[PDB]
Amino acid sequence: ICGDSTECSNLLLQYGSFCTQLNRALTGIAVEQDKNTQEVFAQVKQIYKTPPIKDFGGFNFSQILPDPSKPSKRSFIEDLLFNKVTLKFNGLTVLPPLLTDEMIAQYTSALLAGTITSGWTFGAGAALQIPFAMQMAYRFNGIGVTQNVLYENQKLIANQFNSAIGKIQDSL
Amino acid sequence: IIAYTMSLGAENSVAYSNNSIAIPTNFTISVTTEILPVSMTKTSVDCTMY
Amino acid sequence: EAEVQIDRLITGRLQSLQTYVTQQLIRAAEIRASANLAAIKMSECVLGQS
Amino acid sequence: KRVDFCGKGYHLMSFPQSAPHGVVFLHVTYVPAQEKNFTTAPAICHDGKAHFPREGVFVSNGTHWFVTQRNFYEPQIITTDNTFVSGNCDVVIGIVNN
Ligand SMILES: *[C@@H]1O[C@H](CO)[C@@H](O[C@@H]2O[C@H](CO)[C@@H](O)[C@H](O)[C@H]2NC(C)=O)[C@H](O)[C@H]1NC(C)=O
Ligand SMILES: *[C@@H]1O[C@H](CO)[C@@H](O[C@@H]2O[C@H](CO)[C@@H](O)[C@H](O)[C@H]2NC(C)=O)[C@H](O)[C@H]1NC(C)=O
Ligand SMILES: *[C@@H]1O[C@H](CO)[C@@H](O[C@@H]2O[C@H](CO)[C@@H](O)[C@H](O)[C@H]2NC(C)=O)[C@H](O)[C@H]1NC(C)=O
Ligand SMILES: *[C@@H]1O[C@H](CO)[C@@H](O[C@@H]2O[C@H](CO)[C@@H](O)[C@H](O)[C@H]2NC(C)=O)[C@H](O)[C@H]1NC(C)=O
Ligand SMILES: *[C@@H]1O[C@H](CO)[C@@H](O[C@@H]2O[C@H](CO)[C@@H](O)[C@H](O)[C@H]2NC(C)=O)[C@H](O)[C@H]1NC(C)=O
Ligand SMILES: *[C@@H]1O[C@H](CO)[C@@H](O[C@@H]2O[C@H](CO)[C@@H](O)[C@H](O)[C@H]2NC(C)=O)[C@H](O)[C@H]1NC(C)=O
Repeated sequence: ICGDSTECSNLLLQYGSFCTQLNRALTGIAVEQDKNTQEVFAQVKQIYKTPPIKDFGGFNFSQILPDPSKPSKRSFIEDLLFNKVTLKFNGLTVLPPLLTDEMIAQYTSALLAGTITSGWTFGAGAALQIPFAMQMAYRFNGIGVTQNVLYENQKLIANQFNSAIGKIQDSL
Repeated sequence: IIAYTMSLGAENSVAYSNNSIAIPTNFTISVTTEILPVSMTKTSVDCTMY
Repeated sequence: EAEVQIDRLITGRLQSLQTYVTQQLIRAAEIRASANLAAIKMSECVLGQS
Repeated sequence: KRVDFCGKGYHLMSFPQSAPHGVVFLHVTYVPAQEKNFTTAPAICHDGKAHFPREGVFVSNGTHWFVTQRNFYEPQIITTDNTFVSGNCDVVIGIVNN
């Protein structure tokens, strides 16, 4: 509102302290943003890693596990999402977020590799290893379908899951 | 005073395999807190006096 | 008499700035509500079956 | 029952206390510890039939097989009453003779 003018500053000086509270409010929301992201994502205490060899009973997670080829180590769907969307003059300033995109990728990778291997046990203590085909059997048993169904229809279920995970890729 | 890069935490590789499980053999009981505001002070202002 | 025009410009710009700040506050509140919902969903559905 | 709502772990109960302008909950939670290593299998072949556990999981320390509950180690001998049968074992991937 002054653009580096002395008399403008002098005249503004007698209006009180509006600017102090304005800057206070802006700083408050700026801090709240980082608090918000950290609350949403930082749900784990460690950084789990997927094993080098992957045999998850026929399920195929290649489209969502991180890709070492890209330096950012973001999976395929994450790359599609990043390529999809597209967006200091006289006092405006943009502050960088506290957490870089690489760190966000690391949290997502840790969560996903934990839930593939451990199940839900890593959310309430120390992660416990459990074969995946033996985990889906527990996961049906929680919706009323006895586990006997899963072991007798493993291949068909795996194929359905892969087809769905490809269809979502194409749609996105 | 030292400035450094943030550490996301420790790093372990869970030893996944297709015929091995881990089952607990003991337990602990923990007590934790959670604090939540529910109210703030009630204020009244008179124009003409102010 | 230049001071009068300076004052008019000052008050106009100040009012515009206040309006912008208020809009930002409203939007931030809405986004915070959305992010709280997102955190609840990630805790309840990713880390366990709902 | 909703995970991580009140207390990190398995919830048991809670206690309220007052505060000058708010409330303070003390959550009591259950946390397992002191894990072990075991060899598992999804079903048991016997007489051509396949047996699945009613509630539990098959484990083996290296020589003998047991059924245990999931959240605590309590091995038990396999009997026809804590297991149920479904078909013959020619389609399950991971059956073990016993
Ligand atoms: C999981 O699915 C992907 C499909 O995206 C498979 O990757 C394909 O593999 C075949 C054979 O190796 C190649 O001809 C294709 O070019 C691959 N697709 C892409 C996009 O690279 C992958 O092989 C599957 N996982 C496993 C273990 O087979
Ligand atoms: C269960 O067995 C696995 C496989 O031996 C153990 O994982 C290894 O533990 C040793 C400790 O001497 C580490 O040096 C290895 O790096 C571990 N392997 C991997 C792939 O990380 C595991 O510790 C055993 N579990 C328990 C509770 O003893
Ligand atoms: C489970 O853990 C508890 C403590 O975490 C163990 O109880 C301890 O046992 C040792 C050895 O007998 C005693 O010196 C401690 O005083 C005990 N702690 C308490 C609080 O009484 C218990 O032994 C563990 N369970 C097993 C099977 O070892
Ligand atoms: C696996 O557990 C079984 C069950 O306890 C062990 O078999 C017993 O071994 C003891 C000797 O330590 C004998 O007195 C029992 O007769 C055996 N049978 C039973 C039913 O208890 C077996 O030794 C364990 N194996 C390992 C490698 O620890
Ligand atoms: C767990 O994974 C191992 C590792 O591949 C499997 O062992 C293979 O079994 C087949 C039999 O169908 C053999 O042809 C391979 O040579 C074995 N691999 C090795 C490295 O020896 C094992 O079958 C898997 N178990 C289950 C229940 O799926
Ligand atoms: C489990 O037991 C069955 C039957 O007792 C075994 O199946 C036999 O295996 C031998 C050796 O390969 C064959 O000569 C027979 O023809 C098989 N009989 C039948 C009815 O299939 C089986 O090999 C044993 N082991 C496993 C891992 O299943």
